[PDB]
Amino acid sequence: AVERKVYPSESRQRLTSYRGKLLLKLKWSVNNGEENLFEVRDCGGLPVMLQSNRCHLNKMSPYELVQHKEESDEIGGYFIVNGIEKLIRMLIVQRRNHPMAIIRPSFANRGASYS
Amino acid sequence: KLIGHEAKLLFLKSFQFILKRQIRWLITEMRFPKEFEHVAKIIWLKILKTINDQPQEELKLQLHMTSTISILYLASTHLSLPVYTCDYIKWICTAKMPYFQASEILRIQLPNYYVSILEGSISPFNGQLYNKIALTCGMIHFKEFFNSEISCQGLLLKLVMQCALPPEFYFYTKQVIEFEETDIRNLTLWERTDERHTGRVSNHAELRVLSYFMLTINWMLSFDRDRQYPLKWILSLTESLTQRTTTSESIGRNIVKVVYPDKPTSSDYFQWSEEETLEFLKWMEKQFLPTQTDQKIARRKLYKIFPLDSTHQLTFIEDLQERYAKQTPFFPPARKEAIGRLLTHIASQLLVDFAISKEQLKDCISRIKNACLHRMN
Amino acid sequence: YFDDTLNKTKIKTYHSSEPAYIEEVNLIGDESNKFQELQTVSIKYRIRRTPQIGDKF
Amino acid sequence: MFEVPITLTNRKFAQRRKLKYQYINYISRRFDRISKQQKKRRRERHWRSVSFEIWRTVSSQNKQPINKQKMTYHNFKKIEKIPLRKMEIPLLHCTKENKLYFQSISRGLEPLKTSTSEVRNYRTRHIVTLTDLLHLNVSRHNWSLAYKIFATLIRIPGVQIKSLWGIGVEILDNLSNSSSGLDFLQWMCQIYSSKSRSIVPPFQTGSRTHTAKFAITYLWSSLINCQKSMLIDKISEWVLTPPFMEDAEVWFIYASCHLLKADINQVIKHIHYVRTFLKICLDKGGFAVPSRLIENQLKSFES
Amino acid sequence: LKYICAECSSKLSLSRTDAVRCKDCGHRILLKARTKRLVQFEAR
Amino acid sequence: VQGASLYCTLAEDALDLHIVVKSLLCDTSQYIQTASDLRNYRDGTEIIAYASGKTGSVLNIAVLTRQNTLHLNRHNNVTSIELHSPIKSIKIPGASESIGRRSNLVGIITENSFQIFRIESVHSRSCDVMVSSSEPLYFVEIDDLQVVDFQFAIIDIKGNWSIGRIPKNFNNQLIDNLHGTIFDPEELSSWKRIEWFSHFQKILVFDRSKMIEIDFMNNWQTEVVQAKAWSNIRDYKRIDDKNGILLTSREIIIVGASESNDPVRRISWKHDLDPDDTTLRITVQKVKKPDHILLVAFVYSMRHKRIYMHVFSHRKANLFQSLGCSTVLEIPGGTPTGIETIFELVVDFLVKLRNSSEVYYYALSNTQNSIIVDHPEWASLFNNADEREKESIGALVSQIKLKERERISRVQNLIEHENSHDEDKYLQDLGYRLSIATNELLESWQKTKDESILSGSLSHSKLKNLLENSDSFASIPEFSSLLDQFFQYYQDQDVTFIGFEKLLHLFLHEDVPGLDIFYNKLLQCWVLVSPQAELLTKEIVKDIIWSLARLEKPSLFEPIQNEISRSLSGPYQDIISSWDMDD
Amino acid sequence: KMQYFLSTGNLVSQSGLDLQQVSGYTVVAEKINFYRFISHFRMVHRGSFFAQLKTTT
Ligand SMILES: [Mg+2]
Ligand SMILES: [Zn+2]
Repeated sequence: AVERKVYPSESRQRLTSYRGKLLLKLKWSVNNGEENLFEVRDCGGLPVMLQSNRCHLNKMSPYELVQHKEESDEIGGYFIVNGIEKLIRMLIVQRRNHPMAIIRPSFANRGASYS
Repeated sequence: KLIGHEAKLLFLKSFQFILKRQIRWLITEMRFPKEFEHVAKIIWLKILKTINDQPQEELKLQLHMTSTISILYLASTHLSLPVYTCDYIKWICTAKMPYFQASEILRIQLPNYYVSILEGSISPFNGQLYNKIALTCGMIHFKEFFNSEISCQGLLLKLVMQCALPPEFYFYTKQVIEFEETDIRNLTLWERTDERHTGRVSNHAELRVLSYFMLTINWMLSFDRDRQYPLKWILSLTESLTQRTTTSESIGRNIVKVVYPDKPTSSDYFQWSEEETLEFLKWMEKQFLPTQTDQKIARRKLYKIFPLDSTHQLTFIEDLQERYAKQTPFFPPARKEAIGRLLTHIASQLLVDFAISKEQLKDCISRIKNACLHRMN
Repeated sequence: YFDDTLNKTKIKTYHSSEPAYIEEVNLIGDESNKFQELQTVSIKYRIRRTPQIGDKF
Repeated sequence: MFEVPITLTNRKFAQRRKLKYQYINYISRRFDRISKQQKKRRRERHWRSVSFEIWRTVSSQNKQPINKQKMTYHNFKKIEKIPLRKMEIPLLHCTKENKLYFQSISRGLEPLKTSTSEVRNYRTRHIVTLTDLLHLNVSRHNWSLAYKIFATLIRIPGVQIKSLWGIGVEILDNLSNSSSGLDFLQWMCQIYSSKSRSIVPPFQTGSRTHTAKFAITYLWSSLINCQKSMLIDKISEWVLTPPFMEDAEVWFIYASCHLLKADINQVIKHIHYVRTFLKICLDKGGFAVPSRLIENQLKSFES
Repeated sequence: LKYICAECSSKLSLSRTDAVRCKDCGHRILLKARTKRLVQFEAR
Repeated sequence: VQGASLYCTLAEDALDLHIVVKSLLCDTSQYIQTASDLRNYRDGTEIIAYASGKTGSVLNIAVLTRQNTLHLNRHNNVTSIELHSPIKSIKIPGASESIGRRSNLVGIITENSFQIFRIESVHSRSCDVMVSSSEPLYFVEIDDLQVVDFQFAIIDIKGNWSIGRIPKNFNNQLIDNLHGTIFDPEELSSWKRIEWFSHFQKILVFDRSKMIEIDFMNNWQTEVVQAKAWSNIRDYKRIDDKNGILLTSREIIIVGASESNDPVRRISWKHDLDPDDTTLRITVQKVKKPDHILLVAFVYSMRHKRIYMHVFSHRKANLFQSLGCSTVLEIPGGTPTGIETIFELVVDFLVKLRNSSEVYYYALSNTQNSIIVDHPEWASLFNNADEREKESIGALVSQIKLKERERISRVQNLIEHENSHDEDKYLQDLGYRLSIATNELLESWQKTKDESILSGSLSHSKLKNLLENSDSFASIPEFSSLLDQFFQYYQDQDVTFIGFEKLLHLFLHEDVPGLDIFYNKLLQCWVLVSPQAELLTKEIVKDIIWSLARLEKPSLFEPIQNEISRSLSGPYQDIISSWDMDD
Repeated sequence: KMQYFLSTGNLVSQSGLDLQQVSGYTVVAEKINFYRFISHFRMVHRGSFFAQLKTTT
């Protein structure tokens, strides 16, 4: 019975997750192309980031946000999962593609030969 | 606990209460006139006064359900309303008009002698209804007190439309009617007894009407020396009559076929189709809520283990129209066959519809057929 | 609520030692197309805090 | 023209049963003399024994040789002459049709009309048609309709459940929705295994001694719901649960659960386990493979 | 009219075993609504 | 299931059923012990020859006549001209047995009767079947005999049996020396049954109470494991292969048969079938295939023409399984007196129905890749006899036919005048002419008003004795308006009121608001079908509206008078019981 | 499966992903007040691995 939009306030009130359908176009190729089958697969409800290009609040004016029960200046950037607002927190990993010179005790313990 | 030996008073109260209940359903759901009710208080009043002009503590009353239907038909017939017995049979066998119970499952606990006096004799189906209406017509007298002329001509209409006969047969049969009777039709067949053995299979007016109707078709069609009625159109008539189609009516006649005493009509339920069975179970869950009579909740969950659970089919005059058209191509001794099979199918419908016997009907139309040959020869 | 297996009417009671007032009562209906009757409810309590001894400022 | 799933409309059939078994008593009584009431019917019917997996019968051997004619015309009418008048007494109390039935069955003629064929009450005749359409549709693979028939039927207040195999194979072939054949069966056993005659042959039964069909069929069919697998310790957990010791078939079910779980010293314990239950299944009326075959699978395991 | 639809706001009431859903929307989430009744307070 | 997961849940197979192929073959409450018709193939000559499929059919006035004649087979299975014989007894089963192929393809044929037991031989050549009467024995016993089995003539008479032998060809007759009995005083039903088992020279004897094996060339007797607690033995027939046994109980098809050289019971599980009918019988047909050997079980009745079929299979590990049930129907009134058999299934047989001398060949296939009424009760009512009772009927028919002509020509001009000023004058002087007569009858209702004994004022509901005034108009809507303004006119109270529309509801079965729409709907229906459907439909809506045209007793205030006054003469507490408005 | 990750917050792969710990990757965006909320999004740490290490550096 044709689809209707879901806004995050609903997710908050139902205490479930704010999610969109994730579709994969599967290529099933027999004998290197001789005969290949395609099928688009429903791979579940993928939690969506609020105020992103896959959220329904995207591009809404303050007035429209208020009409949709959101904060007037709702920032977004988080996910709603089982009613809880969860943020994947930022990690301070190393530095890409740069050869660091390391002196580390641990390196000496891979063997008596190791410096 | 329960009353002793003067539960006549309670008996007549569950009975009278059940009657007014049925009247409520027929003014309400059948759009009867409010006058009917007064006609019913008068008739039920006359026979109430006659059973309370009777002494004995031995009850000797029979207020079976046939008495309910008996005073309803009696009153309707005084009032000249075009309702006939088959309307009642249909109404009650389809659980619309509440009938087949004492104070249906929901009342009062009475002496089991009277619950038996209610539940017993329940069936109308061998002419018990005609016999009980004539019996009541003796119990209090039809003649001076009421006007016991049947609504004849509407029965003719009902009958032609019930077949697919062209409207000439209304006047045909109306004429044979006038020929033997000159249109005088009574209600009593009473000389209180059981005993009867000649003259009196055929004096319930209706049954004679059906007899004239059958006869008319047979004579009329077998002596159209004009050849007005084709050797074929009798077949096409038989087939448009035979084609089982799903209207409120035929579905009803199936529902009556289920509780008719004799085979074949139950083999007739055999030859029904998935939609007939489906609408049947529908009518079962609707009108067999009018049923009768720890572990209990264990059976509410136990039964609740398995689920209890642009308008398609057409109306009456729609079906009637369409078979009237199915024969609309209107404009040698084996045509007697067509006459016979048509007569026998028509008979079948009458037997289930008017709750009588094969043998009953043919006794009547035999007797009154000789009653026409005798006043013709 | 009424419990069928008990043929009795039972009662979820309030558990905090701190008294409160009822704010919102939400009826959380179910999807999978209607037919289902009420099974889930959210009750929001309001608790007064006139600032007490031991509160930090 | 099919069996009806309703208790048979009553009076005349019961008083005919009276006349029948009462006259039966008088004739067989005088017969043993010459060889020298619901309750009368009750004692009367009483004193009498009441390459593929064929539950074989008891064949012919150890049965006694012969008899040579007992009953000439004169001798039979000797036995018959008196009990027929004793019958003349209560025949005077029964109904004329019933009396005629007594006369005809006692001549040896068999009545034209079935109990159904002469039955008469609205509700019961309607239930007869309902149940009939159930059985017909189930024969016709019309599991949808048949299901509607079954639900509408069990709704009615008169029907206790013989109809369960109807719903077992019904929901089985249905696959459609509702908590399925297994759920129904284990429901049957959970409700009707605790204290909590006419109608009853073996395919519906009471739990004093063997309730057979439905139990063994949910048992095997559930082990086949493990054929879906390769659940087992569940099935043999509730085959472990009941005490109804005259089975052994659940011993072979048990040992089959251990052979299926045996497909490292754990697998050893499962193989010693099945080795045990095959003999404690030689306990009772034997289910036997050559069983050196069972052991040969167990040595393919011992690999 | 004890309840309110959470989506369309239509005021509506229920009964014994009734469709726990809005009779307009078909949304299955309903807010309770509340009725003349005595609650007593001390103005402190 | 049993073998599929004894090996280590649906079926073996998908779902297949029943179809027909029909042909004619030849033409001729308490019931008893009988079944009388056979067809089987043997050849007498055995100078290296073949078998001939023969029929032993039965001819009836009293059932005196036994008839034997040949069948030539084909895809079209017919006969060639008839050969005959009579007996003075009423005749019961024709039986022609055939021992299975341990040995030979067998000789000639036997019958059981009202007194007698006879056995015939036969020779045949060039489309004739000459038989010879191997001699009767009327009885030693004054006892009727239930069943014959078969060279060994075995008889059963109600509760005692005899093994016997037949003479060789000619003209010495049949003797016995080994005998017995299975008498049981407390089984009243007369049928017993003898058919033997394994060809071992050991027999089976039956009554509706039990099944007894008798090893009869030693001394041996056994009652096999059930008895008579919950069901009757209903029939038994040896499913043709020597070591094979097919038994109908009530609600069980039983496949007995040896799986040991000594005689058997099989409790290799079985199927069940659902009645109280005493009249059930059975027969099997046996089809051969590579992977199995399957048997079709026909259980039939004397009550309903339906046939009830189940199928089994013999994968000779002595493996037996069952698939699922199926049932077919059969035609008008009556029921089988004989059913006899001979990736898809073809199974073919003959049936003879209760009281119908016809013998019909039938064939049944798996898929599809390729009333004449003499109902003597009504015909006696329709054909009535004498010639003056033919021309009598015709005379009446002509009377009414010319009458109908009078109706047509009569009303025609009345149809010519519609909405005319003439029909207006007529509807006026009609309406209020009738009003004058109605007032008169209301005055003579005032004089008799104080009757208070009844509440039906005499001979009321009418046009009130002016009858020509009805017909002459012919415009339904202006007539409905006449009646609406007549009801309007007599609104002066104490007068009947009745609303037609709510009653036409009963006529057309939908809401009929107007007296007119009534006429419309009828007119559509009949304009499809008759000339002058407008004339008739108008004449019949006029006739209906008149037949109902109310004018009953003085209204609601008048009945309550007699209501209470009859509620008076009745004694006091029936009067206390009389109760309006219950709940 | 992604929902499970967001819901329970642990790293499940046969790969580490080149990271020194298996949990603590997500956290609730506590809305205790706004100041705390915004802080979450500007927070950075090294990971539970370097937290149990007993140096100050
Ligand atoms: Mg026994
Ligand atoms: Zn809404």
